[PDB]
Amino acid sequence: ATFVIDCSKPVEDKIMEIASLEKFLQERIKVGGKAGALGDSVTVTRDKTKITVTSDTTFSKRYLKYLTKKYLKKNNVRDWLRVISSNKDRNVYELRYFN
Amino acid sequence: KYRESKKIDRHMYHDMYMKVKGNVFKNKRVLMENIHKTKAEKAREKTLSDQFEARRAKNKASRERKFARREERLAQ
Amino acid sequence: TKRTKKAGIVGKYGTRYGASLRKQIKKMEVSQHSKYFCEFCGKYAVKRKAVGIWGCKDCGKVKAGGAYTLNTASAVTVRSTIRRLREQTES
RNA sequence: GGUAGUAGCAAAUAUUCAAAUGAGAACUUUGAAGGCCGAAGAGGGGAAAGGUUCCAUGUGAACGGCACUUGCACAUGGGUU
RNA sequence: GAACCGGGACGUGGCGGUUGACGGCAACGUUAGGAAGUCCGGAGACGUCGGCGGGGGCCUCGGGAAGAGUUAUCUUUUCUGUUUAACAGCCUGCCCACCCUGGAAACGACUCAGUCGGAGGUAGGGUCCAGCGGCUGGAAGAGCACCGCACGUCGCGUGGUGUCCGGUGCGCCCCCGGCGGCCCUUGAAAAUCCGGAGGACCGAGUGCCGUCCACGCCCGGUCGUACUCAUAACCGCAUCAGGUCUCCAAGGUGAACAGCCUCUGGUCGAUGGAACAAUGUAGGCAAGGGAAGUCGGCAAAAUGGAUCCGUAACUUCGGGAAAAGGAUUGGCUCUGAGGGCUGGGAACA
Ligand SMILES: [K+]
Ligand SMILES: [K+]
Ligand SMILES: [K+]
Ligand SMILES: [K+]
Ligand SMILES: [K+]
Ligand SMILES: [K+]
Ligand SMILES: [K+]
Ligand SMILES: [K+]
Ligand SMILES: [K+]
Ligand SMILES: [Mg+2]
Ligand SMILES: [Mg+2]
Ligand SMILES: [Mg+2]
Ligand SMILES: [Mg+2]
Ligand SMILES: [Mg+2]
Ligand SMILES: [Mg+2]
Ligand SMILES: [Mg+2]
Ligand SMILES: [Mg+2]
Ligand SMILES: [Zn+2]
Repeated sequence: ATFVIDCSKPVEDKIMEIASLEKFLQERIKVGGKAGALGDSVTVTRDKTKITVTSDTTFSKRYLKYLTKKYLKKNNVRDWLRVISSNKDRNVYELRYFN
Repeated sequence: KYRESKKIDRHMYHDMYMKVKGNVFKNKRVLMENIHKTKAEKAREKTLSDQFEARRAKNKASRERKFARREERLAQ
Repeated sequence: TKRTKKAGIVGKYGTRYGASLRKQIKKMEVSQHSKYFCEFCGKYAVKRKAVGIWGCKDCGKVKAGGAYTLNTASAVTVRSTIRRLREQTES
């Protein structure tokens, strides 16, 4: 299971730090009921505008959405951005403004 | 299921059925234990009887052979 | 276990109506709810449907009998008398 | 007429804040909050009975046992395939 | 948009003529497959109570995805929705009922309870019956949820993604099946529909006689239909705390449509403001005594659920009985017992 978080728009808007989100996901993602135990089973990789999460075992997109929402609340940008599933790709999320 | 698998015969099945209706057995485990104990006791009794009859027959044959030998000695 | 010393079927009435009436109705209660031998099919499967009506569960024959018993005592006497009269007439 | 501006308005837990309209707002409408009915209901339909009370717009007087901008009231229209 | 019913008239195709079909040992099956006076059966068609079983809806648990709520801290967590009508075909075949083979005591089969069997069980193989069962067409094009572009005054505009996979039950509402209990109580009729007994009568050779078969064609009158159904739309002289038949019925606690709290839906409608005198109305408490009060223990208080122990006289033997009289009850962490499916001593995994 591979999932991608798209933050290209906020990155271009200079309101998001891809490295910060990658660190948050690495520290908070739970493997076998324990947080931060990514190791070989779960791998989180970042890019210029996209974050990719891969796990050998089955993974839930909803958990990634919940972690991203927690990060947004922590960084005090939840009131401006929301996590929305992309129309075409079924394994990717996007951060977008709502107004 | 036991009757279908031939672990028990129809007669023992009927007896156990009547006893179950009689509230003899509280649960699965006690019924299984009782069935196993009855089968083991029956097998032990059967094998003991067979051994006793076999040894009796062997002793009778030996006695007959000895009697024939003594009769031959007497005939001389 | 012996549930009732002597009441038996009339125990449903509890302590009502008096001992004598309960004892008197015990006979009817037992007889009308009992099974009776079926002469036609040789089975104990005759049950009362309504007062005076007795049907067999096995062969399906229905007989008109006593209110609370399959055969009243006077029925046998009537049959014997009729048989005697018929034999006299035929002879 | 006196009684007399007196007897009374007291069952069914409960209202509050801001705004809008209006000559006039404790009582109309919007939003927020705090409560109640708690599925054998203060919810959602029928039978009988009623007969337009249904819906829209407007409103002098009367009535809605205080009040009303309001309405099961009044006036004009519409509605039951 | 997609179906059905009743009636009418024909045309095409199909079906029968061994004049009135074929198949199965049988239960019976197949879209068709004669027939008039006369006669016969069934459905309509029926009480009440108890257990059990099946189906539909609801409730409930888990996973996948979509959106939302919380996020000082924790929460792969909390909430919402994740749909499939009539009707047509095929499949399936509950509990019963029925048919074929066979002939049973060492009797067996069997229900929660029963019950069944030489008047033919068990067993093996079949037929039929219900379905608010399954699949497909209807039908995703619809509905719902989510994500976008556009007019931005009047396009009821335009596009995409999903609508997925399982568990569970003395759970609740409805329907059905099959047993059992009760009666000195046995718990409607008719319209209408279906089936059957009989066979008078009836036709031809390349056309005739029939045909409850399929498709095609036409028509379907009259009246009611708004609204309330009630703490103001009915009656009670009223917008009266009274009276007036019935359908639906979520979560928690709990035995429980008890009481108490909550969700959907509804609603804050009972003229308002200030004070907190006496006397009242409704609701509590009260030291010591404990009915001395009073006609009278009126009123109030006391008791109360569940589990365990225990329970007298008398008695119509059924009861009395929850007699009387005693003990326990929270929270937290554990232990033991009570099951289903699959796989050839399987007493196992
Ligand atoms: K005004
Ligand atoms: K009826
Ligand atoms: K009955
Ligand atoms: K229908
Ligand atoms: K006929
Ligand atoms: K109507
Ligand atoms: K009505
Ligand atoms: K006294
Ligand atoms: K006195
Ligand atoms: Mg009810
Ligand atoms: Mg109105
Ligand atoms: Mg009863
Ligand atoms: Mg439940
Ligand atoms: Mg669609
Ligand atoms: Mg005939
Ligand atoms: Mg009048
Ligand atoms: Mg409970
Ligand atoms: Zn008989």
